[PDB]
Amino acid sequence: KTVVVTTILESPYVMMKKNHEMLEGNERYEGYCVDLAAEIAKHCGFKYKLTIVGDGKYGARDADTKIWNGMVGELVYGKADIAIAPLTITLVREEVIDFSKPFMSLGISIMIKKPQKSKPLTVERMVSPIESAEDLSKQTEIAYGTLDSGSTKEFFRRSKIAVFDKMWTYMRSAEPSVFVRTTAEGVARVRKSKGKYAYLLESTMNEYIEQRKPCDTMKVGGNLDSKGYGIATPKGSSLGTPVNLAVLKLSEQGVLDKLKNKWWYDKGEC
Amino acid sequence: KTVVVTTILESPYVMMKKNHEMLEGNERYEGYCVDLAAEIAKHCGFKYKLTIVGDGKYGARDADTKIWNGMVGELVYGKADIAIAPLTITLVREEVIDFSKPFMSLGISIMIKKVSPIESAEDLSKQTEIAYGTLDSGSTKEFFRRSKIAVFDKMWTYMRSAEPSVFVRTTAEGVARVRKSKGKYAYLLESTMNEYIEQRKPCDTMKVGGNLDSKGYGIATPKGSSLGTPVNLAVLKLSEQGVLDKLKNKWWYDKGECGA
Amino acid sequence: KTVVVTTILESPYVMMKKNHEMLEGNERYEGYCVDLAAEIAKHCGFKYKLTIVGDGKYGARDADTKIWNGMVGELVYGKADIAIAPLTITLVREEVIDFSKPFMSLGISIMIKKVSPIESAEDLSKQTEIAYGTLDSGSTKEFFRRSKIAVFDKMWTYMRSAEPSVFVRTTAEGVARVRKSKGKYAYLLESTMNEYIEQRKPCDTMKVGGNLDSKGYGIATPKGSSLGTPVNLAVLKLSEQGVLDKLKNKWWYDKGECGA
Amino acid sequence: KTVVVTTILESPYVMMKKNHEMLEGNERYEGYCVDLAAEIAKHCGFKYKLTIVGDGKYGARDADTKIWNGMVGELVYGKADIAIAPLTITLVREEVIDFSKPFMSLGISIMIKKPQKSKPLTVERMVSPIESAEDLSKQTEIAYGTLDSGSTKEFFRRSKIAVFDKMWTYMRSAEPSVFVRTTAEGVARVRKSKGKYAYLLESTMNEYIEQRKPCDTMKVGGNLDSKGYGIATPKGSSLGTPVNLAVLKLSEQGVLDKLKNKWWYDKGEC
Ligand SMILES: NS(=O)(=O)c1cc2c(cc1Cl)N[C@H]([C@H]1C[C@H]3C=C[C@@H]1C3)NS2(=O)=O
Ligand SMILES: NS(=O)(=O)c1cc2c(cc1Cl)N[C@H]([C@H]1C[C@H]3C=C[C@@H]1C3)NS2(=O)=O
Ligand SMILES: NS(=O)(=O)c1cc2c(cc1Cl)N[C@H]([C@H]1C[C@H]3C=C[C@@H]1C3)NS2(=O)=O
Ligand SMILES: NS(=O)(=O)c1cc2c(cc1Cl)N[C@H]([C@H]1C[C@H]3C=C[C@@H]1C3)NS2(=O)=O
Ligand SMILES: N[C@@H](CCC(=O)O)C(=O)O
Ligand SMILES: N[C@@H](CCC(=O)O)C(=O)O
Ligand SMILES: N[C@@H](CCC(=O)O)C(=O)O
Ligand SMILES: N[C@@H](CCC(=O)O)C(=O)O
Repeated sequence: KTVVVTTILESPYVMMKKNHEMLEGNERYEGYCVDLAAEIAKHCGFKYKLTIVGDGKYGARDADTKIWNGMVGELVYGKADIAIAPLTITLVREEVIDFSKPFMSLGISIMIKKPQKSKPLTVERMVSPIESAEDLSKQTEIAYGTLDSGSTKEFFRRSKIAVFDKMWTYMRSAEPSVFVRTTAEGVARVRKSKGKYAYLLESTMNEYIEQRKPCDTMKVGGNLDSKGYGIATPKGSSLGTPVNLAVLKLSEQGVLDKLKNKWWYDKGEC
Repeated sequence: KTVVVTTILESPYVMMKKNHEMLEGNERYEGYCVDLAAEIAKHCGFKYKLTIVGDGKYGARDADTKIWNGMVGELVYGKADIAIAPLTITLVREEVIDFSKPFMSLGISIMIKKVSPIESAEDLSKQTEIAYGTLDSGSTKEFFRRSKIAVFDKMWTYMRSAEPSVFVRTTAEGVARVRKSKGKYAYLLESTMNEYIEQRKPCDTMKVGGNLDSKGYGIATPKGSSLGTPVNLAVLKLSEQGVLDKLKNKWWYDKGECGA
Repeated sequence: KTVVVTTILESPYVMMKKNHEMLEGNERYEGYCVDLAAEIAKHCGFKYKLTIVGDGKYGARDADTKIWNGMVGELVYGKADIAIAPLTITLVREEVIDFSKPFMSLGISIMIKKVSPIESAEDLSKQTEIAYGTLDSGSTKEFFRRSKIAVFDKMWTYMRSAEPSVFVRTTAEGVARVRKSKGKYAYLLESTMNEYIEQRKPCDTMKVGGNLDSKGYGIATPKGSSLGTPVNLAVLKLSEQGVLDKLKNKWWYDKGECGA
Repeated sequence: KTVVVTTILESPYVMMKKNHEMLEGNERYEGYCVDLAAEIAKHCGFKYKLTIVGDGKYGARDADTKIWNGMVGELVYGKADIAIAPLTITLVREEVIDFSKPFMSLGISIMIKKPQKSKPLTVERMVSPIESAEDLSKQTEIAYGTLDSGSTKEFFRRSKIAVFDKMWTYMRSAEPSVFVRTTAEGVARVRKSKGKYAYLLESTMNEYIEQRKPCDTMKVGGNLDSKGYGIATPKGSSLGTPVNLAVLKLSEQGVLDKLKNKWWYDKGEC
C-alpha cells in the first residue's frame, strides 16, 4: 500500500522544476524535502507519492471549532500518512501527531529591507534601524507581521515574555493586517514597502532569501528562540520508529549536512 | 514511589555544593541538570532522588559481550528510572533506550591552549605536528569510530594507533592535559563544555574552528517506560516557555569569570 | 605505396599556407603536425600525402547506430592509414584504434575575455551568472558526459539542457563567441590551444584557473596496423632528441605576437 | 597462477609500514604504487604479491656483457610478470619491454640546499647560486651528479644538446664520483655537502622531498625534459592491453590525480 507524502511548497525545501509541465509523478519537484523523502525511502523500503496540501497551510487549530487545518490537519484526519516538510515541532502539535527527532535547527528571526551604503575615511558601513526584537517593539514606525496559521503566530500568541507580549498585542490590533498568507508574500511586502515592513520568519528561510537575488533584504539581531523541523506522523502509526531511526542514521552519516550545504550555500549568489 | 534519577558529575550540569558535607538528599547538588530535573518533577509531580553513576562513564558497549556500562547501562538493567544528564542522542543508544526531544544543541569542537595554524578539522588532520584525542567511552570516540568520511577516518586511525594513550578518563583530565601540554595537544569534546571551560578562570583555552557536526542532549528513560511521554511533553513545554534558555544563560553566561 | 595521412585544420597544428593556391601536394600546408609528420616519415621512410578529414570533427560515435565520424571514423573504416593531429587519447577511442605514446601534454582549461570572479572550475559551476560550453563532437563533451564527479556532472547537466546551443562547431567559432559575448560566455577547450590563442593578436583572452585534468595527444593508426610500432618508436626517439620541444617552441613561443 | 608485482623501494611510491615487522604479505608496504597495483587488480581480477628487486636498481644495460639489471633486467629474463613502479618510459627500454600509457608526468630537475634568507625595507628575499642547467654547467665550484643505473644518467649519456653534453663530459671525469646509489643517498649528500652539491632527479621525487621535513632543500630552474612513468610488461605478454586499458580508465575516472594529491600534498610538514 503506497503512502502519500504530504508537503508544502516553500523554497528551498520543495520547488517546481523548470521542465515540470510535461513531467508527472514525484519527478515534478526538487529541493531539500524531496531528497529527504528519497533518503527515507532508501533507508526503509516503501513507495511514496509526493503531495501538496489543498489550502497550502502549515497547520493550526481554529477557535470555537477545534478543527485542524493545513498539513497537520490533513495528517490528523487520515488523508496522509507522513509529512516530510519543514514542520516545526510544537507542544500543541505533539499532542495530535508524532514528531521524530529534529533534522534541522532553526529559530525565529527578523527580516528587513537592506539599508543602502553610507558615504560618510572613504569607508562604508551598514546602519540598520532595527537591531533586536526589543527595539522593534519599542518603535511604532516600522510595522512587523508573521505568516498566518503558522508556528511563529502561535509562539507570539501564547508567549509570556514581556517583549513578545507587546509584539503580540500590537499585531492583533493592527489596521491593516500585518499577517501574510505565504512566505513569498511576506518577502514581497518587505521588498516593496519602502523599508517600512519587517517580516518575522524562520532563520533557514531568512538565510535562503538573503542569499538569493536581488538580495535587497537582510536579517537583524539573533534568533528569538530555538526550535527544530521534524517529520510528522499520525499517532500510533508503524512509520514512527522507522523514520526516527532513519533520521538518526542520516544525521550520523552526514547526509543531512551535505543536503543542507548543497541546497542552501552551493546555489547562492551575490 | 520515589523515582531514582541517575546523572554524571559534569560542570556546569551537576556539581557538588560548596558545603555539601552538611546537607543531605538532593540539596547537596547544584547545576543546570539539577534545575532541569526540578522543573521536570514539578511538571510531572513525582518525588525524585539524585544519584551519581558508579562509573564515570556516559554510555558504551563492551563490543565483545554486548554489555552496556554507565548511565545507559544503568537505565537498561533496571537500576535507574531516568537519566537527566548531558547524554547525547545517538543511533546506538536510541535502539536500547528511549530518548526525549533535545533540550540543548551541541557539536564536536576543538579546544587548544591560548596564530591558530589549525583552523578547521581538515588542517588538524593533515598536520601531524600537533596531537589530538577525545574522551574514552563517550559519544565522540564512537562517532569517530563509525565515521565514513576520509578526514574523520584518518583522525580515528591516528587516534586509535597512538602512543601513549591519547584518550582521557574524564573531561577535566583532558582540560588539564591541554593546559599542561603547552600547545602540543588538542582536545575534541562537546561544544557547550568547550564554551563553559573557555569562559572560566584562567581563560587559557579557546574553541577553534567550527562544529564538526550537530547533535543534542536528550533526557533518557528505559524503553517502554511510562515516563517517556510526560518527560517529552515537559521538555517541549519548558522549551516553549523559554526557561531552558534562562537556565543556560544562568549557568553559562550569568557568571562569566572572563573578559569577553 | 603512398601512405594517406588524415588531419584536421587546426592552428597551429595544421594551417593553410599564405600562397597555398599556387603550390600543390603537401607543400600547401604548414604547422606543428606537418613538421611532426615530416619527421616521422624521415624516421620510417615512407611517402605520405596530407589530407583533411571531410567533416571538421575529431572523433565521436553516433551513440545510436555505433557509427564513428571524423578522423577516428576515417581510420576505422580503412579510409586513412595514420592520423597525425591533435587527437586526444581516450578510453573509447583506444578500444577501436591504436594510439602511440603521447607527444604533447594538455588539459581542459577555461578561456574568458580580458577581477576574475571565477578562479577554478568550482566557482564557475556554482555561479550561474556566466555561461560555459565546450566543443561538440570532441573529447571535452565526451569527458563531461562520462564524468562521475559532482562538479563536472553539474556542469554537464547545465550544458546539455542549455538554451540556446552552448556548443560550437569549430574552436574558432568558440573563440569568436568568447570575444563577442563580452565576458558572458566561457569556453572549455584544450590547454595548448588556449595558450596559442591567448598569445595571439589582439590578446583579449586569458587562461584562468588550473587544468581540469591531464591528457595527451597521440598519433593514431588502425588497430593491428604494421605502422604502430615504428611510429611509437619514432615518437620516443623524437622526444628523447628534444625535437618535439623544439617544434613546440617554434610554433608556440618563437613567434609570440603578444607582450608577456 | 599468481603473478609477481615487482617494485623499487622509493618514496612516496612504496614505503614500508611503521609496524611492518609482524605483518607479512602485501600489507608491509604503503604509498602510491601500492594503491596503483590495488586499482589494477580491481579493474582486472588477478592475484598479486608485491616484491622488491634484489639489487635495488631501476634498470640499465651495461657494455661487454650487455645484460640488463634492475627492475627492467629482472622483468626481461622472466622472473617477474609486471613492474608497477616509477619506471621512466625510455626508447632503449621500449625495445625490450612493453610500456603502458604514462600514468604520471615528470621531468628532470635540479635540487640544491636551500640558501639562507638575505637580511636586506625589512623584507626577506631568496637568492640562489644556480637558476638553470646552463648556469650549473658554466661554474665549477658546485658539483652535480645523478643516480647510477637510472634513466637520467642515460639521458645525459646520449644527449646531443651542448649544455647536456658538457654536463655529461664533466660528470664522466669527476674525482671523486658524483653519482649516488640511491635517491636518499643523493638527498643526504645534498644536505651534508653544505651547499657544494646539486642533485638531478625527477620532478615528483624532488617536490616530495621539498615538501617534507626538515625542508632544507629546494628545486631551481625548470624541467630539463618531459617524460612519464609507465607500467612495464614483458614483450608479447598477455597483460599489456588490460593494464593499458586500466590505466586509461583510472586516468579518466579521476583516481590517478586523487592518489597523487593524497600521497604528495596531503602530508606537507612545512
Ligand atoms: N546543521 S543542520 O541544521 O542541517 C542539522 C541539525 C540537526 C541535526 C543534523 C543537522 Cl545536519 N540532527 C539532530 C538529531 C540528532 C540527534 C540529536 C538531536 C537530533 C537527534 N537534530 S538537529 O540538532 O536539529
Ligand atoms: N539555546 S539552547 O541550546 O539552550 C536550546 C536548544 C533547543 C531547544 C531549546 C533551547 Cl533553550 N528546544 C528544541 C526542542 C524543541 C522542539 C523543537 C526541537 C526540540 C523539540 N531542541 S533544541 O534546538 O536542542
Ligand atoms: N613539453 S611538451 O608538452 O612539448 C612534451 C610532452 C611529452 C613529451 C615530449 C614533449 Cl617535448 N614526451 C612524452 C613521451 C615520452 C616518453 C615518456 C612519455 C611519453 C613516452 N610524453 S609527453 O610527457 O606528453
Ligand atoms: N597530474 S599527473 O602527473 O598525476 C597525471 C599524468 C597523466 C595522466 C593522469 C595524471 Cl593524474 N594520464 C595520461 C594518459 C591519459 C591518456 C593520455 C596520455 C596517457 C593516456 N598520461 S599522463 O599525461 O602522464
Ligand atoms: N514552519 C512553520 C511555519 C512558518 C512560520 O510560521 O514562520 C510551521 O511549521 O508551522
Ligand atoms: N556527553 C557525551 C560524551 C562527551 C564526549 O564524548 O565528548 C555523551 O553523552 O556521550
Ligand atoms: N582535440 C580534441 C578535441 C578538442 C576539444 O574537445 O577541446 C580531440 O581529439 O578530440
Ligand atoms: N625513475 C628513473 C630512475 C630515477 C632517476 O634516474 O632519477 C628510472 O626508472 O630509470
